[PDB]
Formats: sequence, C-alpha cells, structure tokens
Amino acid sequence: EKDIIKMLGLEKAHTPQVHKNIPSVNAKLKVVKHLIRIKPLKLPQGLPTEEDMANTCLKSNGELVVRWLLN
Amino acid sequence: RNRIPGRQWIGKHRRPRPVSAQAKQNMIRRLETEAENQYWLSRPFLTAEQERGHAAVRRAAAFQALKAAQAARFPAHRRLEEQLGHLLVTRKWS
Amino acid sequence: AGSQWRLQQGFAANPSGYGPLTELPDWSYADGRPAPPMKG
Amino acid sequence: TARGTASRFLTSVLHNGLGRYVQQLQRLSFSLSRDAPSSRGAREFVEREVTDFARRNPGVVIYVNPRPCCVPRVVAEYLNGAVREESIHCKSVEEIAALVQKLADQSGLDVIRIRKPFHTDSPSIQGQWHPFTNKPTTLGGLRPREVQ
Amino acid sequence: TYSSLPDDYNCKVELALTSDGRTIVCYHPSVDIPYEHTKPIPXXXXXXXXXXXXXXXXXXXXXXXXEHLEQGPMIEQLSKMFFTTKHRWYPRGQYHRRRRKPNPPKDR
Amino acid sequence: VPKTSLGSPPWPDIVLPDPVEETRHHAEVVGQVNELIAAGRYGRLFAVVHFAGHQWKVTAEDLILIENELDVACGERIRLEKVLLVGADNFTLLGKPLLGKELVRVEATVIEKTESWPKINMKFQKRKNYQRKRITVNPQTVLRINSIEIAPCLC
Amino acid sequence: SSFSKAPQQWATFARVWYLLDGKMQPPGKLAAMASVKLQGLHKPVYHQLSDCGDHVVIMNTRHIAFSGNKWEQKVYSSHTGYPGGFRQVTAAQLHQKDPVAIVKLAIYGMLPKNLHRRTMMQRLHLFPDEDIPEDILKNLVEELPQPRKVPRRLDEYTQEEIEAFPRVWSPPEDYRL
Amino acid sequence: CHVARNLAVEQLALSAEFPVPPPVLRQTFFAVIGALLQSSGPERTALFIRDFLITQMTGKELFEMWTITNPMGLLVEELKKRKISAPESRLTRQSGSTTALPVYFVGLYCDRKLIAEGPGETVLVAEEEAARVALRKLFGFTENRRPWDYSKP
Amino acid sequence: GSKAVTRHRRVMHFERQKLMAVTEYIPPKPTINPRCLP
RNA sequence: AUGUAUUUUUAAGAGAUAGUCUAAAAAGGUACAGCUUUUUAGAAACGGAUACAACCUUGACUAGAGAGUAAAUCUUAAUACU
Ligand SMILES: [Mg+2]
Ligand SMILES: [Mg+2]
Ligand SMILES: [Mg+2]
Ligand SMILES: [Mg+2]
Ligand SMILES: [Mg+2]
Ligand SMILES: [Mg+2]
Ligand SMILES: [Mg+2]
Ligand SMILES: [Mg+2]
Ligand SMILES: [Mg+2]
Ligand SMILES: [Mg+2]
Repeated sequence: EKDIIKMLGLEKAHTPQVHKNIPSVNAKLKVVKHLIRIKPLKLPQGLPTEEDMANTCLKSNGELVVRWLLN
Repeated sequence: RNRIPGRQWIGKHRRPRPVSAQAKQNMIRRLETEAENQYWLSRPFLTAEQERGHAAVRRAAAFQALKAAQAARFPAHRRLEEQLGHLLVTRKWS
Repeated sequence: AGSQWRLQQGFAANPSGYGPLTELPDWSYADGRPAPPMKG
Repeated sequence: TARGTASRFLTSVLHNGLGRYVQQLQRLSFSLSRDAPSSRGAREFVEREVTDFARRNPGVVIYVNPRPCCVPRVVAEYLNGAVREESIHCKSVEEIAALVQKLADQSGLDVIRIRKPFHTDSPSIQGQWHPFTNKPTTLGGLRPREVQ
Repeated sequence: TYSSLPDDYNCKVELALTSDGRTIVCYHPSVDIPYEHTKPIPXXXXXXXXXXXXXXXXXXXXXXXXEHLEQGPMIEQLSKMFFTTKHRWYPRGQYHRRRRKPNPPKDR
Repeated sequence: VPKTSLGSPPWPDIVLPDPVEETRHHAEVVGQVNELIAAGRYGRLFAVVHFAGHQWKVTAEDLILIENELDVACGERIRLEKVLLVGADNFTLLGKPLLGKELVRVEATVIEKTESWPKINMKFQKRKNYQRKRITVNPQTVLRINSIEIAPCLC
Repeated sequence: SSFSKAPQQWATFARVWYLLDGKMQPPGKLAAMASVKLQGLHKPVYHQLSDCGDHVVIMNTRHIAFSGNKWEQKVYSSHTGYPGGFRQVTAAQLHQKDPVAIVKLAIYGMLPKNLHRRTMMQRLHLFPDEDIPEDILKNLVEELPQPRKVPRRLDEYTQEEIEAFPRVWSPPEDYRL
Repeated sequence: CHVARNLAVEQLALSAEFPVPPPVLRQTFFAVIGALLQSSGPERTALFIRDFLITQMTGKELFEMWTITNPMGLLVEELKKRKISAPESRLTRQSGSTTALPVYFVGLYCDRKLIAEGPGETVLVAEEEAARVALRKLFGFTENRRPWDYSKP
Repeated sequence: GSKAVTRHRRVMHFERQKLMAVTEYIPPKPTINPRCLP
C-alpha cells in the first residue's frame, strides 16, 4: 500500500495531485482507495494557454481557473 | 475495587471499552468518502488496448535522463586559484 | 473551525490557502513603489 | 532559558521613529593588526567598504586603529548609553559587512526575552472592560432582594 | 427598529451592510445610565468623640484607638476579612524572599 | 395542537424585517456614518491588521515586533494594506474579509532590524544516549505604526 | 473610557457578589454555573494566575431537587482513617442531617483540583432557607437565572388555561369516577 | 534631562563634574535649541521641538502633570464658565458595602443628563474620579482624542 | 493468543467493533403508525 | 502497458544472529494463560484510548502571542390474568 502511494506521488498529505483517468492507473488507485480522496478535475475556462501559466489556480471544488486576479 | 486481570487491553480478558456515537459518525464519514471514490473509479476514459504504449516516448526518455544523471559523476575539476588562493592567508600591510 | 461551509461556498478549507488574504502583497512603500515580492 | 534570564517589554529608545527616525548607533571602534592573519578580513573591509559605509551613515563615527592586537574587535556604542562588544575575528569581508550592518540597525537595547511582541499605550479606546459593563441596571438601582 | 440584543446596556447597536456589499458597518453610541436607575449617595459622618467638658481631650480621643493580638487569631480575622484561607498569611522563608525580582519590569 | 411543553419549540420565535425596509435603513445608517467620517468626528482609530502571517490590533503611535526579516531600509514609511477590521469609539468598519484600499490606509514605520535572543532547542532520549542541543537565533523587525487614516468614501 | 490608573484597574478586577436561588433545582445544574462564576470564567479578563473569582451566595439550599431516584442510590462516602471507621451514607440521609452538604459537595467536586479550590471554597456562601445576614444581603449585586424551569402542580394553573386546554376524550356517562 | 541624556548631549558637553548635574544639562540642551533657532528658521526648530519633547507626553495623563488636588471645585468653576449649573453626584454601580474591597461607581449629572462617571474604593474617591473624568471630557484630554499630528506642510 | 474458536466469546479488536456498531440492523420506520391510522 | 525511481552488479566493511505484543491461518495445552511453536501483516507519538510498549491518529526540521484538520471525550434497557 505504502509503495502504491509512493509511486502515486501522494507522499505528502492533503495535497492535490493529478492523474490520467486511464485504467492502468486505476489499478493502483483501486488498491489504495480507502487511503484517498479522488474527485474529477473540471476546466470551466477550458485549458491553459501559455499566456495563462502564471495565473492558474486550483479551487477546492475540484476546478481549475485560468485567469487569476485581474488587476 | 473492580479490577482488570493482567494487562489492560491485551489478553483473553479486557477492559470493555464501548463504541461512541462519535465513532459511529467518523466511520460513516469515511465510508461516504470511499463510496464516492469507488464511484469515480468506475468509468475510465480510455479502454485497455486504447492505452497501449500511449506514452512509450516519454517513459524511455525519463529513464535516459536518469541514466544520464549518473553518467555525469566524476571527480571535480581542480583549479589553480584554490591552491594559490590559500596564500592570501598571509596577505599583509607594510 | 468552519472548513465545511467554507468548502460549500467554494473557498479554501483553510482561510490561509489561496484566499485573497494570502495572495495580495500586504505592504507597499508610502511613495507607492510596489514592494519587493514575497517568498511564499 | 526563560526563567533563567531577565526580560524586557518591547520598547523604543526615546520614542524613536515616531516624530523622526534616528539611527541609534553612535560610534564604532575597529581594532586590527596590519600584520596578523587574524585580522585579514577586517583589513580588506577597512580598505574597500568602510569608506562607503561612512557615506551611507553620517550619524555614526568610525575609529579605526591598527595596533599590535591578536583578536580583531569592533565595539558598537549607542545613544542609549549601551555598549556592545564584538569580534570580527577571522571573518570574510562579506561576513564583516553583514555584521556591521546588524549593529547599524539595532536599538542598543539588550537582547533578552521580550515578553510580548506589542507595545501599546492605551489599547483601550472606546472602553476597557469592567464587570458591570454588560449588566443592565434596574429602577432605583436596587439590590436583588432590596425593597423600597 | 430591530437589534438582535437589547439596547438596555452598553451601546445601542446598528449593524448595516454597504450597498456594494463588501463592507459591514456598525454604529454604536454609548448608552448612558438613566437618572431613574440611580440611588442617592450614602452620606454618613457622626462625631460623638467630643466630650462637652474638654475638646482637646476629645480630639485626642480619636487617636486613642490601637490594639494587639496573637499571630494565630489575627491571621484568622485577616482571612475572614478578605475571604482567603489561613495559608496566604504566613511568612515566606529566607531563600524565597531572596529571589523576588529586585527591579521588576513595567508596561505603560 | 394545544399547548404542551413539547408541541411548542422551546425558544423565542423569530422576526426579521422586510429586505426593502432594511435596504433603506442600511443606506441610511451608512450615510450617517459617512457623514461622521466626512466630519472627522472620530477621535482615535484602531484597526485589526493582517500582517506577515499574523493578525494584530493596531492603534497609532505604537509598536509591534515581527518575527521575520523584511527588506526595507531602516526608517522607511510603509503602507500596510491588508486590513480586516477598523474601529472607533462610536462606530466600526468591517472587511469581508477585507477593506477597500481607498476606504482606509495605515502607514507604519520600520524602527529596528535586529536579531532575537538565543532560544534553546534540546531533544533528548531516555538511556538511548541521544542528546541534541541547538541554539537558534531569529531575525526580527520592529515597526512603529505612525498613522491610521480613514477616508470619507463609503456607500 | 478615560479613567485614572489605580481606579481603572480596581474596576476591572473588582469582585462581585452574585445570588442564586436554589428552590427546586438540581444540585448539579446549580453547581455547574456556581463553579463557573467562582473560578472567574465569566470574566473575559480571566486568567488562572490572576486571583479573579467572584463570590457566590446560594439560598434555599434545603429545597434542592434530585432527578431520578437519586435520593435513594447516590451515596456519599468518607473515612475517619480508623480501622472500620468507614462511612457510607445515602444522599437522602445526609441532606436530612445537613442541608448544606449536598450542594457544597457538588460545587467542591466541580472545581479544578489545585489549591485555589480551597480558597474559592471561601467565597461560597450557602443558606438552607432565605435567611441572610444583612451584611451579605447588602452587598448583593445581581440575580442569576434559575437553571431549570420548574413544573407547576395542577393547582397553579388559572381556570382560563384549564378551560383553554381541550377535552381529549368524552367519558361515558354511566361510568362512575 | 532624560531626553538630552539619550541624545548624547551629556556626552558632548563641557562642564565640571561629569555626571552633569541636571540643571547644567537643561541649559545645554536648550542651548542647542536656540543655536538651531539661529542656524535655521523658527519653523524648523518648531518641528524639532515637537519631535523630541511633545512625544514624551505620550501615554501620560492630564492630572498626571497638573497635580490639582480638588477636582470637585475646579469642576464646578469650569461648569460656571460654561453656563451649566450644578454637578449632582449620584451613585450608580456598587459591589459590596461590607467588603474590605468594595467598589463604587458614582455618576455625575447635570440636569439629569450624565456628564461622566467613575469607579472607586469609597464613595469619596469615586466622586473624586468621576470628577476627574468630567474635567477631562470638558478640556478635551481624553484617551479617545485624536492622536497627535505629525506631518510636513 | 486465543484460537479462532473459544468457549468464552472472545473480545473483538476495536475497529471491528466499530464496524459492527455501524452495520446494525435498522428497521423501516413508519411515517404514521398503521394502528393509529384509521 | 502504466505510474513512478529504483534495481543489479563491482571494491570495501561491520554490527546483528537471546525479541515483545496486535489482526490473520494453524498446531500443542484445558477450543487455559501477559503460554508455547511456525507462516503472512502491523506497530513500537511529545496526539487519542484517564494511567498504558505493541491498539487507534499521524510520520517528522527552526521560529511565530496565526489558521485547517485527525483520531477521540462516552453511550445502550428489563410488568396482572378477570
Ligand atoms: Mg513525506
Ligand atoms: Mg494489571
Ligand atoms: Mg489480560
Ligand atoms: Mg493470535
Ligand atoms: Mg529468551
Ligand atoms: Mg546468540
Ligand atoms: Mg508470549
Ligand atoms: Mg513480522
Ligand atoms: Mg498522554
Ligand atoms: Mg512538517
């Protein structure tokens, strides 16, 4: 279990991390599912372009925001 | 005057301690989170053969970086400026 | 406490995380010169 | 250790910084040897930096003596009447520099446990709590069981 | 005409919210104490220490009070006065007196 | 439903005025206050200020000790920005969870850059033979709050 | 707000004399608040090493109410220290002998266990009925709310409320009561 | 003396007896003041003086430096000058009379309006302090007062 | 250690007890009792 | 496959090889042990189970007169036969 979690980069608690929703990974997640909290990412403004890289924030509802704090 | 035989929590006779309403709550709470988890783990994006080799490109390259990392270990360059700069020790006014 | 309600509104669990609280550069020079940025 | 030492509340020297800020550092006396290695860093500092530092800070006097000394020393003195001693013994130029700048920005006040972070005169604007403050008065100001 | 708490005491209290909405405001004037709720100042002074015959003898009669009790009884009365136990009222030892901070710090 | 000790919920019932009446009452109260501010009838302000990871209760002329190093020349005048609360004898202004910069301003001065007194951190084990002693010194910075200034504008 | 220093401080730490009526109240629910007020935990200035604790006078002590059968099964024990000198007493008996005891033990057992308990035990005044020295009457500041709402007997209700409550069932006339 | 001591004026001064007995220090300090007055405008020395002296009043009271021993009388006089009539002392809050540590709050009333109020160990000292207060609000020396200006016009 | 089967009923490890307390039978609870219905 | 950074070798080394409980599968014993014997899992906090080696929560540094949380405070009921 420990090493699943190690190779998930889930080392440090209460920290979000991102992963492919493919099955290869779901093997692992299925092994540890009681140790974790999974929630779907959501992209309301859509995906970050390069200009939006320094402005991108992640809200606890599981949502990504591209433009953070205009002027 | 009511005693516990031996060690508190250990043997064939134990201090009785009861479950708490609190405890019931905590457990349910975890169960909730995990029901949600095994939901989100149900319906994958890709199928199985769909994800075949889908980054075989990246995964060998990371490993070539890993290889290249230890490639590079050799003793360090040694320079004049050190051996001689040790003489600044005696730097004087006169 | 109060993590729950905070969550349902969509804020951070902790008032320290990602809120305007932490984000803004809390001092300036009186002249108006924008302060040197923060390590956090 | 807390119970070991003295303490001081947090304070200003002569209410400094209120009307106009006044650098509290008065004089510095460097003592080094032109000859000894122990003073090496402090020699270089004397060459290059001292000059400019002096221009940085008009308010402070700097007395620099080469003397036959084996332990390089700098003595800060403060308007507070306080004096602080230091060794520049066997340090870099960078090192010395940073240290003199430490001395530059100090109160002259003594380094002791500082009981609480905030010195406030009359914190109590709009009132200071007393027992009655939230209690409703009655008619005639009578006791609980008093009759009239 | 609505406040959550009675305006009986302290302040009358006005909560309000900016039409913008990003600011709460409060108007709280002090509520002073009604002349109805007051009772007159106690005034008690009476001097019978004056003997009709001689008034220097009588004005030396208010300086005529003083007394002496034992440690135990005095301590009892002392502790019945300020509502403390008999313990506070005993001396402290040499070592313990020695270490009381000679010049204690002052705020304000 | 007669009156039984249960059938009646044991707590005083609730009435909150209609939102229009309250909108009027509010605009009113705010205005009155804004007139107290336009007047400058507030004697002395305090403000609860978020700074450097902490919250402090600040009034003019005073002093706080910050636990970390700030890079400013000694003596510089500095506008603290994040302000949670503001207050004065008669009335009080509350940020959600902050005040508009234009609404208030607080200018403080850095007084003394300094190093903290030695603190002693000692870890120890029973008969495992492990002592570790460390002495730590922390860079500290003392600011004097100079002025709390409040501007007229509020709506 | 603006006071001189000596008076200001005297005001802040000023002791208070509180009164609390015990008629028909659980000794427990009484001692709860009694203890609060004694430790000084109602005062926001509170601190442990600060002497603050407020006097408390409870009156009508004999008139304690005990929920359940507790009158019967709660026993108070104590020991002389002499062999066979051990004493178990029904609450009912104890209170019979000394009205004050019951409440005093509640409050005592309810404070922290350090020394100051002994001292705050001093500021606690306990009266079987309402008989109070006009000394202690004189200094009373304020009355505390009765911690339980006492149920009225049948005979308290106004005929208005007796009639106001609806007749639930209609009895048969023939039946005798 | 204290001030000039912390400005290193005692340090710089030429006089017999190094501890610089306080009078000589006063003289010397004010001498540096007048010399500033000659070397720079009165407007400049104004700034200086308000910086290194006025400040020392910070935190301090009115009746701290006034020392006036009958608050009551002065109160009535200043009231007379205000065309306000008769300060009326009336007891408001009291905790314990049998206490060794009783507390009184005496309110002061003019025409049934409450002008000021005060705490005390006896009714006497209470009246005294409520009077102190009244006087303070009258004259404008009050904690709530606007803290002093420092600005450069 | 006690064998997996005993005479004396065998104290459970705590977390298993927790599991029990959660999994207790809950009977369907009626809106209105059928008897006090008409 | 995939998610990760390990693993194998080569040159040098020592200690250790006298273990405890906890869940699990089994034997012995009395379907007895704080019992013994193996196999797989865990742990040995300054937090909670009052107190506590092993149970549960958590893995770590330095300073704050900041905040969010985790396990956990302790509950559960027993009447006639005309
Ligand atoms: Mg980690
Ligand atoms: Mg035992
Ligand atoms: Mg056992
Ligand atoms: Mg076993
Ligand atoms: Mg052995
Ligand atoms: Mg061996
Ligand atoms: Mg064993
Ligand atoms: Mg093992
Ligand atoms: Mg513990
Ligand atoms: Mg950490």
